[PDB]
Amino acid sequence: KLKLSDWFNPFKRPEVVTMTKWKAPVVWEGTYNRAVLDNYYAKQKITVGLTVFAVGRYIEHYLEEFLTSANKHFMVGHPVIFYIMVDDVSRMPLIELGPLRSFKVFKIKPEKRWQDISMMRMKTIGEHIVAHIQHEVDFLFCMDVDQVFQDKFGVETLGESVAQLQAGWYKADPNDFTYERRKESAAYIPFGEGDFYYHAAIFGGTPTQVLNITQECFKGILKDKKNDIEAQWHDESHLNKYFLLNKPTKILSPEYCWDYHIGLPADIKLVKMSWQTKEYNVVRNNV
Ligand SMILES: O=c1ccn([C@@H]2O[C@H](COP(=O)(O)OP(=O)(O)O)[C@@H](O)[C@H]2O)c(=O)[nH]1
Ligand SMILES: [Mn+2]
Repeated sequence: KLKLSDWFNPFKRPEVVTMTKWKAPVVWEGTYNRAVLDNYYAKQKITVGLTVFAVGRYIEHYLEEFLTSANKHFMVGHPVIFYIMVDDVSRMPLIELGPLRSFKVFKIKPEKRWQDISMMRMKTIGEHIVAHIQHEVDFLFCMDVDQVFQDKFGVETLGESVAQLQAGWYKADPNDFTYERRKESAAYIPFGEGDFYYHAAIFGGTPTQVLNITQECFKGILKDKKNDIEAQWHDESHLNKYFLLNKPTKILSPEYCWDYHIGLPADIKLVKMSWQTKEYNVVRNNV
């Protein structure tokens, strides 16, 4: 039985939020003892999964770099399985994987609107968790493909349910957050409520918890469709609603998904992952 004090030291980063009102640590560089955690999880022989979708030109623009960086930085020292979801397997970049890495690849149907491509991921992930992921890993992370690992993204990020603080709003007040504000939407979060603004580019936890996250989020996505409304930030709006109602047991600082367009302020000590520059004119086909 692992105890928070065994690996997490919030006093190492006193200038930032390291603990939520419901506890749950906010993992910042310097606060975690990866050595302790690696030993602990290794003795449990855990396996970590990672899902990533690449539909359309996202394949050529980002899949190879994402996979290459993940192979080098994601849960090094532990068995990892990459679940690649593409609409065209013939364009699948097959890179050489290193020790403790392996993958499988699935062909999925490409949604017409990029907004649905992004949102339908919630449905697909759920189907795969029930079909096989629940039997193959102990923890699973679901990520956007348009980003690249820059440094070790390890076991210090594992937990029941894990959320990512969005790089651009981590210092803002809830009323500034771009939550969906229309009551007609299932993702609606009224002003006066909210803890943080989570990035949908990264989320995870145990297969069971991620299954519930994706389910619920997808149900909200379907509900909105029946009410002829679409959340402002699509799956992200819904994810934030979910995490408001079901608090994550662990949150990652913006160091784990950083936007260099912001520059590199004092709080961001060591970047583990960074956003790829947006290229919508090429990778997206509809407004
Ligand atoms: O045409 C599309 C739209 C989205 N995606 C996937 O859905 C995620 C969400 O999209 P995007 O990264 O474009 O969202 P943004 O972070 O720029 O809001 C992407 O990382 C991809 O994994 C995709 O493969 N093809
Ligand atoms: Mn993205």
